[PDB]
Amino acid sequence: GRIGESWVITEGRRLIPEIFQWSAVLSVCLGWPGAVYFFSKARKA
Amino acid sequence: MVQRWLYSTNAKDIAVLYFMLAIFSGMAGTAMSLIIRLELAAPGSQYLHGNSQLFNVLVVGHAVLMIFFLVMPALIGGFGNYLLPLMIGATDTAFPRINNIAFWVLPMGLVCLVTSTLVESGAGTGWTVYPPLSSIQAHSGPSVDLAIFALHLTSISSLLGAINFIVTTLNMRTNGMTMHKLPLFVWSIFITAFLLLLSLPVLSAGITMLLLDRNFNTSFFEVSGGGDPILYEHLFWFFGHPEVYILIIPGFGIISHVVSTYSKKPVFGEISMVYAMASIGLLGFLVWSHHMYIVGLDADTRAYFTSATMIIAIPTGIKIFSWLATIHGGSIRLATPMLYAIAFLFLFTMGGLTGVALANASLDVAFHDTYYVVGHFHYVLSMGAIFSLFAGYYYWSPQILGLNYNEKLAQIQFWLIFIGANVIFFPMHFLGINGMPRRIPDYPDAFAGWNYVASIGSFIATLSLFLFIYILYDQLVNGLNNKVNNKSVIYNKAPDFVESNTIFNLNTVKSSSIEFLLTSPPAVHSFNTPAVQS
Amino acid sequence: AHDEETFEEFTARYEKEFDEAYDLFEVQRVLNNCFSYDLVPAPAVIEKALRAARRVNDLPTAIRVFEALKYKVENEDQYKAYLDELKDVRQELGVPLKEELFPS
Amino acid sequence: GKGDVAFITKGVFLGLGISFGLFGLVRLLANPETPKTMNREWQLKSDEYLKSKNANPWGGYSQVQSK
Amino acid sequence: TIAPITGTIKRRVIMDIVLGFSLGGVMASYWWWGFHMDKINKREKFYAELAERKK
Amino acid sequence: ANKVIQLQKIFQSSTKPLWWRHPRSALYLYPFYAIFAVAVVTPLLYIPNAIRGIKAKKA
Amino acid sequence: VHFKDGVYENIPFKVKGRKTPYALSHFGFFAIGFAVPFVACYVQLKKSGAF
Amino acid sequence: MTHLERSRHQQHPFHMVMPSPWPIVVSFALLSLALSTALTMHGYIGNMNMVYLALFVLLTSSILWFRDIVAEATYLGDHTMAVRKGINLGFLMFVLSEVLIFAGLFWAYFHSAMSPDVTLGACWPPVGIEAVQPTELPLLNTIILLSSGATVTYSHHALIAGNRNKALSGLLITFWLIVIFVTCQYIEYTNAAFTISDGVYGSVFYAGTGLHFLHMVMLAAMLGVNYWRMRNYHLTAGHHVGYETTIIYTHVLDVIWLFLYVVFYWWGV
Amino acid sequence: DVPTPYACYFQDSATPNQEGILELHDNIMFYLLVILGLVSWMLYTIVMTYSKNPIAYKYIKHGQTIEVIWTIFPAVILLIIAFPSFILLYLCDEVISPAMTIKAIGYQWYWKYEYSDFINDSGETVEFESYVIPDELLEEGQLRLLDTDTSMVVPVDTHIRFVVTAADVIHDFAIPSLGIKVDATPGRLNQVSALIQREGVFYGACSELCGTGHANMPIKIEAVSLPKFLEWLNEQ
Ligand code: HEA
Ligand code: HEA
Ligand code: CUA
Ligand SMILES: [Cu+2]
Ligand SMILES: [Mg+2]
Repeated sequence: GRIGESWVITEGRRLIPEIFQWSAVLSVCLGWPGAVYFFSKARKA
Repeated sequence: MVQRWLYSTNAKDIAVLYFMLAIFSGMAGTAMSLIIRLELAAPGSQYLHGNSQLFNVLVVGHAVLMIFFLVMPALIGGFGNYLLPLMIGATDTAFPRINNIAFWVLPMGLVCLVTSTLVESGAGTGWTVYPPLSSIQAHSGPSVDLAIFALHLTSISSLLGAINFIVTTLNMRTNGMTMHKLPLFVWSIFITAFLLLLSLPVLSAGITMLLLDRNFNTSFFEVSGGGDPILYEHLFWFFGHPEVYILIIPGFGIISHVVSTYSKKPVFGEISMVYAMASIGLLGFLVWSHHMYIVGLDADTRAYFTSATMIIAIPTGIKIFSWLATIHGGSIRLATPMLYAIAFLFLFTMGGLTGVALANASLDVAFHDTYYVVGHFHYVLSMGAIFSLFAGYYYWSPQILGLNYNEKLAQIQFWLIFIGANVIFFPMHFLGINGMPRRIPDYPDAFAGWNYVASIGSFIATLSLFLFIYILYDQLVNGLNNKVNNKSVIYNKAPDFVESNTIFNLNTVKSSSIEFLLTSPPAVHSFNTPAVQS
Repeated sequence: AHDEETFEEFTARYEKEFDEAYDLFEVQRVLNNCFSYDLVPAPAVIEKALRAARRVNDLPTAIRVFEALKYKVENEDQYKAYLDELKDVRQELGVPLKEELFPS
Repeated sequence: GKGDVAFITKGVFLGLGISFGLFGLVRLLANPETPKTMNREWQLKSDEYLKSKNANPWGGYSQVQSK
Repeated sequence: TIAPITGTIKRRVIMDIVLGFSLGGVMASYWWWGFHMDKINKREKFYAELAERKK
Repeated sequence: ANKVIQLQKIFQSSTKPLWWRHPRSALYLYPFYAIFAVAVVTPLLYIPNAIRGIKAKKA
Repeated sequence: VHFKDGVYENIPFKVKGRKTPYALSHFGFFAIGFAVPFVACYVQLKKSGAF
Repeated sequence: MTHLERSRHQQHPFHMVMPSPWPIVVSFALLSLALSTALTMHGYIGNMNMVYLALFVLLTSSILWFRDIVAEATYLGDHTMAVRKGINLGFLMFVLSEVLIFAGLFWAYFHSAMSPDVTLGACWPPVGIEAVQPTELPLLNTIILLSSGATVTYSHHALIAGNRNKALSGLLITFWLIVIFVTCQYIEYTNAAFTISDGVYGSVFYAGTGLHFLHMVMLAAMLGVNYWRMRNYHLTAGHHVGYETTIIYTHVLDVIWLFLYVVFYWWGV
Repeated sequence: DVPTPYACYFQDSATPNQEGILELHDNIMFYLLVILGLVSWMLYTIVMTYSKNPIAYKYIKHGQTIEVIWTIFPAVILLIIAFPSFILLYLCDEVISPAMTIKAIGYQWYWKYEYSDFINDSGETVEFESYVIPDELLEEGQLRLLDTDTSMVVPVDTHIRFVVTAADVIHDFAIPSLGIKVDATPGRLNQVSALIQREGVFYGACSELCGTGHANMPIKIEAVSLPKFLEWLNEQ
C-alpha cells in the first residue's frame, strides 16, 4: 500500500512457499504411477 | 405400520424407502465391480474359470444395476422426493400415488433384473444392449427380455417421478417463490425432470422395438430382412447422453448448496449458473451421436458433432469457475461434506478434460471402446455423482434422520474412498492409450501391471464402503450420544467472528433454504400454514 | 444497490448505521456487516463502533474490533500506524488488546 | 480438535494396510497355475521374435515383467 | 494521516489468476517441448536413418 | 340418476377407508383380492422351473 | 390420521425396543445385498463347468 | 368469518391424499405381467392363459384406481382450482411424453426409408410389396377423425352452455364415430398384402399404425367412462377437468394421426 | 506396434494418420494441461488460504468483467483446439487413388481376409480364415492372446483401402498402431485407408462386443516390402 512493506513483497512472502507445496501435492497426485513403476521388474529391479 | 410403509402416499416416507433400495442395489453393484476387477487382476483365467459369458453377465449387471438402481434413485427419487416439497413450501408433492408407484415399480425391475442373470446362461451385451448381439439368432433365451423389462420398469418409474416433480414445483410453491427465486437444487430437479420426459420415451420405444424384433419376428434391426443395427445406435444414444446429464445435474445442485453453506457465501451469480445449467439441459439433446464416431457417419456430420460437443463443454466450465469464485474469499469450514465437495471439483474437472479429449471426432478413432473411455466415465459418473451423493448424505441426513454421525470415521471414509478410487481409474487412461479394448474377460499379457494396480485399489474402494456401512450403523444406534458426547460436529454453519456465543444461541441456523429450519426428523405435516417469503 | 460504493458514501452510511443501534445484536450485526466487506474501514468508522459498543455496555466486542482489524490489515506497520490513531479513545474507554491480555 | 488429525491419518494408513492384507489373502486362493507364457524364459523369446521384425523401433519393445 | 486501504481481494485474484496461467503454462510447456519433442525427434531420427539405410 | 348428493352425504359421513366406503363395494374387492393373489403368486412357482431350464410339455 | 413423529419413527427399522440386536438386521441386509452376485456366480458356475 | 371455524379446514388448497393401496397392487400386477410375458414367449409355460389373467388383473386394478379417483374428485370434493390446474398440466406433460414415442417411431420410418437398404431393392416401398393406396379407406378414416373432433368440440361447448340433450348427443356420436373408425381400421388390417414380418416396411408401418390403434381404443374407453359419468350427473358446468383432459387427448391424437397418415400413406408409397 | 508392460503412451507410429493423431493428442493435452494446472492451483490456493480466514466476504456475489472473461476464455481455447481437428478429420477421409484393396470380413470369433485385385495369376481371389492360436499350442515365444496362425500381410509404401463388414454380430476392425478403427456392422461395407511406412508386425484386437469369444479374436498384420509381397501373393 502507501505506508508499510510493499504489497509485492508481502504477497510474495505469502505465496512463494505455497508454489512448492502445490508442486509437491500435484507431483504426488499424478506422479504415483512413476513410483509404482520404479519398483516393478520392468525397470530391471 | 402397514399403512405407513406400504400404502404411504407421503413424500417423506417414500424417500427413505428409495434410499433403502439405493443402498441395497449399490451394495450389489459394487459386489459386481469387486468381482470384475478381482477377475481382471492378472492374465489367465482367474476365479471364474473360463466362462466369458458369466463375465459379460457380471459387467452388464454392474453397469445397469449401479446406474438405474443406485444413482438415479438416490439422486432423483430419494433426494427429490424428500427435498423438492421441503424447499418450496409444499406440504408434500402433487400426484402422491404417482411417486408411490414409481418407488414400488423400482424393486420389481430389480427382481426381474436379478432373475434375468440366472436363466439360460444369461444376458451379456453390456448396458448398451445392442443388436444383432441381442437378437434371437446370436443370443437365445428369455434372459435379455427380463433384462430389458427391468429397463421398461425403471423407465416408467423415472418418468412418473419426472411428471410428479415438474408439476409439484410448477404449481405448489409457497407464498413468495417467484419463477426465479428457487434454490438451485430445485432448479436442478426441475430441469432433470424435463430431460427425463423429453428423453426416455425414445429409449423405451427403441428397446421395445428390440423386444418385438427378438420375439415378435419383426425386422427393425435384423439386417437380412431389411433393417439395420445403426438405427438402434441412434435411438439408444439419443437417450444415452441425456441419461448421464440427468444423472449429473442434481449433482451440480447438491454441490452448489454445500459449497454455498460451508463457505458462508452465496453462490457467485446464481442466475448465470442456472442459465448455464438450463442451456446444458436444452443443449444435451443435440450431441447424442458423439458415441458413434466410428460406425460410418460422414465427415460432415462428424464435423458438426465435434463442433457441438465443445459448446456442450463450455457452460460446465463456467459452472466450475463460479464454484471456484464462490469458495474464494469464504471462511471454509472443512467438515466431511465440504471435503467431498472440494474433491468433486478436481475429480470431475479431470474427467471433463479427458472427455473433451475424447470429444474430437478426429481423436475418437484412437480411443473408442477402449479403457480411456472407462477412465473418463468412471471419473465423471462415479466420482461426480457419488461424491455429490456422499456430500448430499453427510450434509442432509443429520436433518432428515435426526441422528448425528461420527466425524473422524466420516473423514477416514472420505480419504479412503478418495485414495482408493483415484488409484483405480487413473491407470485406466494408460491402459487406454496403450491399446486395451473394453469388455474383454482378460487380455494379452503385455499390460499386466496397471490392471494389478487397479485391482489393489478396488479393495480400498470396497473397504471404504464397508466403513460407510459401519458409519450408518454408528449413526443409527449412537445418534443421541454423538449429539451429546462430543464425537460429532453439531453446527454446520459456524458462528461468525464478532458474534458472541450467547448471540449465536439466538440465531442458531443461518440458512438460505427451508430445510435446516425444520426440526430433526421433521413433522409429518410440516407446513400446516404456508411459509411466507418476500 | 448493486452499483459500487465509494469510500465517503461507505463511511457516511456506516456511521449513520452505527449511531442507530440500541441492542447488542444490532451492534455485533452491523459490526460484522462492516468488517465482512472488502476494504478495511477508516478509524472514523471504528471509533464510532467503539462508542456504539460502549452504549450497550459490554466489553469483548470492544476488543474483537481490534482483533478482527488485525486479521483485516495487510501487515503490522499498517496495524501500528492504525493503533496510534485510536490511542486516546482506547485510553479513556479502557479497552485492552489481545497480545498484552493473553501473552503467548 | 486435539490431535484428531493424527487419529484420521492413523485410520487412513490402517485402512490401506487392512485392504492390502485382505487383497493378499484373497489373491492367495485364485488359481494354482499361471498361463505358461508368463515367466521370463518365455518373455526373452517373445521379444527376440520382436527384434527379429523390428517392432516398436524407437519406443519400448522389451517385454519381461516377471521375476 | 491514514490513507483509505481498499481493494485487496481484487489485487489478490488478479495476482493469482496470472500466476495460475503461467504455472499451467510452464507445466504444459514442459509437457509439449520435453515429452513431445523427445518423441518427435526420436521418430524423425529413426525415419532419417531408415531412408538412409534403404539408400 | 341425480344420486350424487346422497352419495356425498354417505361418503363424507363414515370412518371406513375410501375403497371400502361404497355400499356395493363388496362385490368389487373380494373377487379382486382372490384373483390378484392367484395371478401374482403364480409365476413365482414357474420361475425355478425356468432356472432349472426344464421347458413346457407343449405338443 | 397423522402418524406420530419422533427420532426413530421415521424409518422402517425398529432400533431401540427389540429382542434381537440391531446389528443382525443391519448387517444381514447388506449381507444379502453383497451376496446376490455371488449366488448369481454360483448358479452360473454350476450350469456350465464345475463349482 | 370466525377464526374458530377457519382453522377447521385444509389451510392450503393442495391435495392431501389418504393412504391408498393402489400403487402396490398395480405394481405387483405389472411385475407379474412382465415376468409372465417374458416367460411365455419361450415356451416355459404352456398357454397364454397366465399372460391373459396378468393383463386382466392389471386392467381391473387400474380401473379400481380410477374408481377411487372419481370418488375422491367428485364425492369427497377436494379438486379445487389449484389441484385442477395441477392435474391439467400433468396430463399435458404425459401426452408430451406420448408424442415423443410417436416421434421415435417416425425416426425409425424416416431412417430406414429415405436411405433404403440394398436388400429392399433400393426403393421405398420395396419390391413386390403392394403398398396400401391412401385414397380408399385411409380417406374415410382420416375424415372421420375430423368429424369426431368437430362433434366433441360442440359437445364440450354445449356442456359449458347448459343444454343436456346436445352435450350428450355429441358425446354419444363421437363414441360411435371413433369405434366405427377402429372397426374399419381392423378391416384395413385384415386384408393387407403385407404382414408385420414382411420386410422392414411392414414392420415399421404396422408399429406406427398399431400404436395409434391402441391409443385410440384407450381413448374410446376413456370417452365411454366420461359418457357414463356425464349421464350420472358427475360432470358440472365449470369443474369438468376429466373431460377437458380427454378432448385435449383426442385432438392431439387427431393431429398425430394426420402426420402418421400423410407420411405413411402418401410420401411412403 | 505391439503393447509393452507399464507403458503410458501410444503404440507408436506407422501411418500418416496415426502420426497426425499423435500430434493432435499432444497439442490437445498441451492446451488442456494449462487449464488443469490453473484449476488445481486455484483449488489449492483457495482451500489452504481461506480455511484459516475467520471472516467471509459475503458481499461479493457478481461481477460482469471477470464473468465474461471466464466465459469467453473457454470459447477461445476450444476454437484453438477445434481448429486442427477439422483438418485431420477432413484429411483422414481422403482416399483418392489407393493402390490395392482388401476385404476383412469378420465372422463369429475369427476374421476372414481376402484379396481380389487380380494380379494373382492363378486366376482366383485369395482368402484365408485367420483363427487365433489356442493358448496351449503356443511354442516358446509367441505373444499370448494376440498372435495368429495365419497373418494378414500387406505391402509397404502403397495406399491400401480396405472395406470391412461382418456376417453376424457387429465387430470392429481395430489396430491402434496403424490408427485404424472401424465398426464392421453386418449390413454395410465401411472403407478406411492406410499408408504403412515401415516393415514389421502390427497387432490389434476386436473392439466391439461379439459375445463369448470377444477376447479370442485378434488382428495380426505383417507389412513386408513390395517384391516379397508379390512373391507371397503369387505363391499362396
Ligand atoms: C453408476 C456408474 C458406475 C460406477 C459408480 C462404477 C464404478 C465401478 N466400476 Fe464400472 N462401469 C459402468 C458404471 C459404473 N461403474 C458402466 C456404464 C460400464 C460400461 C459397461 C459396458 O460398456 O460393458 C462400466 C464398466 C466397468 C469396468 C470396465 C470393464 C470393461 O468394460 O472392460 C470395470 C473394471 O474395473 C468396472 C468395475 C467398477 C468398480 C470396481 C467400481 C467401483 O468404483 C465401485 C465402488 C463404488 C463405490 C464404493 C460407490 C459408493 C457406493 C454406495 C452404495 C454409496 C451409497 C451412498 C448413497 C446411497 C448416498 N465397471
Ligand atoms: C454422466 C454422464 C456423462 C457426462 C457428464 C460426460 C461428460 C463428457 N463426455 Fe462422456 N461418456 C459417458 C457419460 C458422460 N460423459 C458414458 C456413459 C460413456 C461411455 C459410453 C459407452 O459405453 O460407449 C462416455 C464416453 C464419452 C464419449 C464416447 C467415446 C466413445 O465411446 O467412443 C465421448 C465422446 O465425445 C465423451 C465426451 C464427453 C465430454 C466432452 C463431456 C463434457 O460434458 C465434460 C464437461 C466438463 C469439462 C469440459 C471440464 C470442466 C471445464 C473446464 C475446466 C473449463 C475449460 C475446459 C475446456 C475449455 C474444454 N465421453
Ligand atoms: Cu469380434 Cu469382438
Ligand atoms: Cu454422451
Ligand atoms: Mg462401441
